[PDB]
Amino acid sequence: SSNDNIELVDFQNIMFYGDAEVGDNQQPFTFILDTGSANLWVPSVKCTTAGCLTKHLYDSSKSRTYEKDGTKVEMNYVSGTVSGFFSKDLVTVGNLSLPYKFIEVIDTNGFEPTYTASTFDGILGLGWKDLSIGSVDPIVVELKNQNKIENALFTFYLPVHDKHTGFLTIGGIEERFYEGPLTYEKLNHDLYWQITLDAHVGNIMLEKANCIVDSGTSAITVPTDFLNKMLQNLDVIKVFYVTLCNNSKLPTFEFTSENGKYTLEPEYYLQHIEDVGPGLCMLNIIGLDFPVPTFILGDPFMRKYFTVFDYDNHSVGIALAKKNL
Ligand SMILES: CC(C)C[C@H](NC(=O)[C@H](C)NC(=O)C[C@H](O)[C@H](COCc1ccc(Br)cc1)NC(=O)[C@@H](NC(=O)c1ccccn1)C(C)C)C(N)=O
Repeated sequence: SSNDNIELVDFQNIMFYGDAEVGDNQQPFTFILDTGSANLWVPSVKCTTAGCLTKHLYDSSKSRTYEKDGTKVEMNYVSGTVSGFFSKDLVTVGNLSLPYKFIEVIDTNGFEPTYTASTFDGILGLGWKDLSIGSVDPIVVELKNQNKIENALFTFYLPVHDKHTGFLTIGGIEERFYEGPLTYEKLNHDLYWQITLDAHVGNIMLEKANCIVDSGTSAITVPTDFLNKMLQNLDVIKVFYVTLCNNSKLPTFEFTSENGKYTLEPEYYLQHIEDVGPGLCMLNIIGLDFPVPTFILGDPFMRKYFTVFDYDNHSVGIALAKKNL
């Protein structure tokens, strides 16, 4: 390989994780790798909440490269919050490292119960600068500016449960991860990796929809009216929504563009829950409303489609992911 590759591990076809290190002594952490975010945080030894107790806890006194900051910070996500302070230290992703500004989280109460139930320690954001808190240049943009990579781009080939591992790749595109053509879609905003596409489910449409490609999200989210229209006379029961996995009325998402066509079928957006019951699926689709009608294409989408996030060309590339390497 001529690129930096970091292996991704699956967690029951819902979420995936990847490891990176912080500190010149390479203390290991498990991260959500999140193109929907623009900050890096790890839980600190100074964390006082209960969630932190089983986590890998970052200790700045072990790194000669640590550089104090201390500015207080709260990190807000759609479905939780963590707080702490800024610090700077060597951050290492695959085999590339750089001095980088990140957050030492000391309070995780705003992430519970998910945090304690899950195996990740922190989050490693991979969005654009203006999405970040504390005005911090993206890791991959810095690598480029520091001449540690030649191309400011990264790709996601997601893992599938009991089939194969995945790869986050920084610095170039590897044909081995995908099949059929690679189509590029220009960002509508240098913020999230968000592009404009026409959405169609049944006889429902949203032209010029804002679509966030978000690796740190374990569902597809749609605007709530759009969801309600999708649910009409569909044989699903509002408990989050449960359906028979073979429910023949379950529609296919279509997203079209100037020069690309992408689909998402029920087999990708159904979160099998066959331990609640035999032939039983969760709709892995959530209603969520932003100022402008938005779709978040999360893990279900990125599990089907290989993706490229190119900062130099301000665009996202999309292709069918190879079913097996
Ligand atoms: C709330 C906004 C007004 C604030 C906004 N902030 C952001 O836009 C931040 C930077 N990014 C995001 O919130 C999107 C991220 O991709 C985020 C990543 O978080 C994952 C996450 C969240 C909560 C727990 Br617990 C564990 C893991 N995904 C999510 O929060 C998704 N949740 C989930 O995927 C999820 C998965 C598992 C458990 C709980 N939630 C969500 C989109 C549906 C802003 N303007 O600064």
